Amino acid sequence: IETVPVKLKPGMDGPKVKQWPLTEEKIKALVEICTEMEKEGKISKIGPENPYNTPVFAIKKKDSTKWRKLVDFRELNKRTQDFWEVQLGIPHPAGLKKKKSVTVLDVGDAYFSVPLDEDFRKYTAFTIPSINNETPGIRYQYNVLPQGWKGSPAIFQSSMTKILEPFKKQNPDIVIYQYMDDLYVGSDLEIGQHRTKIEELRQHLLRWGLEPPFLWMGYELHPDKWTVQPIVLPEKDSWTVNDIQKLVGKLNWASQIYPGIKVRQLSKLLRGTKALTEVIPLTEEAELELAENREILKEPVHGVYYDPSKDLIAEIQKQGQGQWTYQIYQEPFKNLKTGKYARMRGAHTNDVKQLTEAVQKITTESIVIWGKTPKFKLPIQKETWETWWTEYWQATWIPEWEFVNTPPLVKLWYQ
Amino acid sequence: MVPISPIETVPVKLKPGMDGPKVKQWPLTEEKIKALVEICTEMEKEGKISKIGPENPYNTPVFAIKKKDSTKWRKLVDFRELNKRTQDFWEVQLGIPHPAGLKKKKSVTVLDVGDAYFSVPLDEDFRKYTAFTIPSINNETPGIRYQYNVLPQGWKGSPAIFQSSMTKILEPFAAQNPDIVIYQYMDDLYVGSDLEIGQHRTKIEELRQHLLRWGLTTPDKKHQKEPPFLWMGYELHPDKWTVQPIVLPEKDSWTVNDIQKLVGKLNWASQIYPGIKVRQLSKLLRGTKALTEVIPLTEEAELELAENREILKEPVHGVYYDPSKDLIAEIQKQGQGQWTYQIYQEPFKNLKTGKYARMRGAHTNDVKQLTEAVQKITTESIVIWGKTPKFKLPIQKETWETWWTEYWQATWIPEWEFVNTPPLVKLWYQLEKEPIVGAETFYVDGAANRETKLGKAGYVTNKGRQKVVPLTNTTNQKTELQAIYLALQDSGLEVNIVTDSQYALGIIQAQPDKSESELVNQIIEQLIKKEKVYLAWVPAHKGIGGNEQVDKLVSA
Ligand SMILES: Cc1cc(/C=C/C#N)cc(C)c1Nc1ccnc(Nc2ccc(C#N)cc2)n1
Ligand SMILES: CNc1ccc(C(F)(F)F)cc1N
Ligand SMILES: [Mg+2]
Repeated sequence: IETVPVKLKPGMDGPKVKQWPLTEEKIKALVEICTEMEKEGKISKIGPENPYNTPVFAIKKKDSTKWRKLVDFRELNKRTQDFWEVQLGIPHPAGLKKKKSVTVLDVGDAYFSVPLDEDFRKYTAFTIPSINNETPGIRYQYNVLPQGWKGSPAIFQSSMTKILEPFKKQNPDIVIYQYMDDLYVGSDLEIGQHRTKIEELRQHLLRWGLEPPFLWMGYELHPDKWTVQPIVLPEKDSWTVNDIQKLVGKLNWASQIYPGIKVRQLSKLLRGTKALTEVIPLTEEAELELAENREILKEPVHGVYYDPSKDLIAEIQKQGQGQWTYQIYQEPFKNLKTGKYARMRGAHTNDVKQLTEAVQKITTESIVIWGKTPKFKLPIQKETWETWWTEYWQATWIPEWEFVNTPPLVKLWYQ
Repeated sequence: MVPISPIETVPVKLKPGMDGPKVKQWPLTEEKIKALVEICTEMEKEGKISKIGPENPYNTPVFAIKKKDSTKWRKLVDFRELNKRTQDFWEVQLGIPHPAGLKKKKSVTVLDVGDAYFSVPLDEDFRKYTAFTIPSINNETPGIRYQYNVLPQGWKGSPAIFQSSMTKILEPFAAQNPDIVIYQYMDDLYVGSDLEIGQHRTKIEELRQHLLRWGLTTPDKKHQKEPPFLWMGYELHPDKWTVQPIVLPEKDSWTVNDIQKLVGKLNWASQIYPGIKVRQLSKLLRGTKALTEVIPLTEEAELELAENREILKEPVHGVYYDPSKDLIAEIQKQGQGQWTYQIYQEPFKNLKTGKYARMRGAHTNDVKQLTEAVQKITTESIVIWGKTPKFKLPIQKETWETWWTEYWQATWIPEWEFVNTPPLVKLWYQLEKEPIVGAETFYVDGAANRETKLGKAGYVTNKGRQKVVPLTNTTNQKTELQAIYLALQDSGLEVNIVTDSQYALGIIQAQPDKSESELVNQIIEQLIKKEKVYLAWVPAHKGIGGNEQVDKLVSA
């Protein structure tokens, strides 16, 4: 009810980010949403003395008919002071990634019950544009904690811990983790029991709330089953020259990750200038070297550790036929997680929708495992991505990304 | 008298850490002083400025400028210094409407709101910073000191605060009259509708009544300005629009500056005149910036110009937007990285046109450029109409499918249909996914000496075919490409090629059909003539036969 003082980082002005073009459908949805938010006192109209801006758009959550406003606070989040006042860190729960079910709840509507520091509100300014700029954009700022701002879970944390005390005491084996607008609730129970406990948890927030438009939803994960991608080599009875060349290439790449990898004996098989499709018998010095490499590749990579002070980096490769491979790391060749997708939802003829859904799944895994989002290296032209990703976004957070313009040769090795 | 609603003032601040201006007043002739005193006395009577005491330490210089061909002086308060120190504001006019997004209107009336401007008060706490001084006659008395009570012309915040104040006044009238559109430009309001003139004239009088709630008067002798409107370089008519006349000059010789102005005119024209081209004319300004330097026009640029003169021979107009109908965008390839497009709803009635130019880059191909043009038109269309047009594109559906399923990047173009109008965009070559049985295998390599720039490129094959070529003034990268070229030149229609060049694979896996490198262009020319090409990569210096042999031959 009383505002926590909030400041930007020293020598840092507010965000002045351009509003990108919005479709008629999204504008109409935002006008209706913001008209109601204004009546409810969550936002207020602002004047021209406020030069700041943060982009806004609208999404449709996974399995929903109703538009949700999404503010892209990435710039404001970078410029907002860090929050270690009341605490010296909220250690990420390492057990969340080990539960048989994790449900993700949109609890952002709760933030709207806490007022925002009067001196900070100006920095949350945003604009609803008009088609063809025919009327002045509608300008508003927040009077309460906004969804998507990094300070909102921080300021609301005290309130959240007390709302959840009865449920935690009564269910002590449940892991509850909050990231931005999401609540992650992991358990080891039968999914039928799980869904009940989840609905139990909703009632605590509806009870305290006295309505949340998207609190009833549930994104169901199962991190216990998340797969990885170790380096595997082919098992063949007939090796062509081309097969052996591909094998020596892959092993040369792997030797940057695993020290003891050797190719000397396999290269020797390709002694001469042979047709690519000619079959080469493995001599046994080569079969041994290959078995030795196979055994090396069954062990973990050496010297791989997570440093919470360093960015996570996520790389993605398009493998074709709806399949995507990815790696998360902080140092080159020290992968913290690798993976592969194929089941990309309703996008069999749309590369960019598939990539956007892969980005969201990888970010979700990263939040669960380390409690922060990775910086993506995306195999797409900037202009193609920027034109379309907002059409397929269903998450309430947004990661950072850069673009890969040169084809990586390593795509072949993750296939 | 009738109470009027006050216009809420906008709170204004100087930038952090800054103080108001303290600028010395220039000496003025006795004649100018007398004119400024008379001018300011009138302004003071009208409430625009007020005399201040000597406490105020701020100052901005004032000048007297003779209105040409007249004995009437006019005052200029030079706020350049206060503007440097005044906060930034939200500027709404950054994006101006494009005529092609406007809707056809039966009537459009103009209303002068120049008097309302000086009804917007200036924030009381900011007025002190606007102080200025009329010098005294012979400098024998204190100068007369004034400050502003209203938005000063020339002050940084006046456009934004005036626009925002008028918008707030107009909002309830627009919201409760959804059968009209209101627009603010300079000191005029433009009001359009589809109503019969009678009802339209009523709305206008109701708008005047609404404005009088704030004491804002509008001249009853209605505005002289009437359709067509000259606005932001366009001509607006009730049911069509165009650009203001585009006249390309006749010239015996052209300077850098003339070519810059010519291209600017062609660019402006290209939004409704289809097919405008500026590539060859723009090439002439490459790198140079000798504004007065003359450049001979290439034969290519003379043809481009002549082609443009013909396009501009007679007037062309666009129609306005009908939201009840689909938007269609059609694109044509023009050559040399140039693309042109038309957006329409009914056949042969364009809303607008435009062009797109290939981005600067080492290697490119038509499919990538078409894709980029589509994204540009998509984004422009969202801005102007709030939705994506349906596309008509010169590429077969099967060509697109082959492209995007095999391209290493994610890529997408929205709903589109093939339009069979040459030049068609096509795939010029596709590499094999598997080694070719029965095709000769060429192991290629090249190397160069970093200091002498001498090198070698060559190949050895499984049939014992071999070639090594000595090269001068070359690099490791060039020799690696030269080796692949030699293998293409000397092989049959089907060929397997083995290289260790990550550089060459990076280029070829990008699937260019045109390059700045003449060597890449030669490789492309050879690829186009083949039936099947499999390109295989191996790591260098690993004892891989064939590769090892030719590496020795070329590194010698
Ligand atoms: C942007 C704009 C500039 C001017 C005027 C600018 C100036 N000078 C006048 C108006 C009314 C508007 N606003 C809108 C909004 C929607 N449709 C239209 N259509 C429209 C506008 C003018 C004419 C005409 N003649 C015909 C149709 N105008
Ligand atoms: C920036 N000018 C402006 C202000 C207010 C309106 C309104 F009619 F929507 F109220 C239209 C315009 N063009
Ligand atoms: Mg070599």
